[PDB]
Amino acid sequence: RSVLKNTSVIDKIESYVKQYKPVKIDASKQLQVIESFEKHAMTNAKETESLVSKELKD
Amino acid sequence: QDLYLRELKDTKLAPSTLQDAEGNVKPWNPPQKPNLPELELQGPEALKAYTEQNVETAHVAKESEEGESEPIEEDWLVLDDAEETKESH
Repeated sequence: RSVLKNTSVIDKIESYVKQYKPVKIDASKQLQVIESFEKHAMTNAKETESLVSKELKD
Repeated sequence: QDLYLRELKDTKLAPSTLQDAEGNVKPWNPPQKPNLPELELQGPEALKAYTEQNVETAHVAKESEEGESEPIEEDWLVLDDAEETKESH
C-alpha cells in the first residue's frame, strides 16, 4: 500500500476484500443420497461376501 | 557562485509556479491540471477495466450440487448395467 504514494483506492479495495472476507460457506450438502449409495454398496457387498464365503467351503 | 546560484534558482523557480503554487503553467498553452489529476486520474482504470476489474467483483460462487438426490431409478440401473459389465468381465 505504501508503495503507491497516490493511494486513493487501496483503502477501498482493502475494505472490499475485508468485506468479502466471509467469502461463502462450503457444500457439505450430501448426507442423504451419499448414504444411499453406500447403502446399496454395503447391500451388494455383503450379498457377494456371504455368497463367496458359503461357496468357498461348498 | 552566481553562475550556480542563479541557474539553480531559475531551475527551482520556473517550475515552482507549476508545482508549489498552483498557477497552472505560464509558458505552456495547454493546462496541466485536467490531464493527470482529472482525466488520467482514471488513467490506470482507463488502462484497466472499470466496474468489474477495479471494483473487483466480489462474486458469489455458482453453487453446483450433487446428483439431484435421486438414488433409486439410477442406482438400480447401475446395478443392472453392472450385471451386464460383469457378464463382460
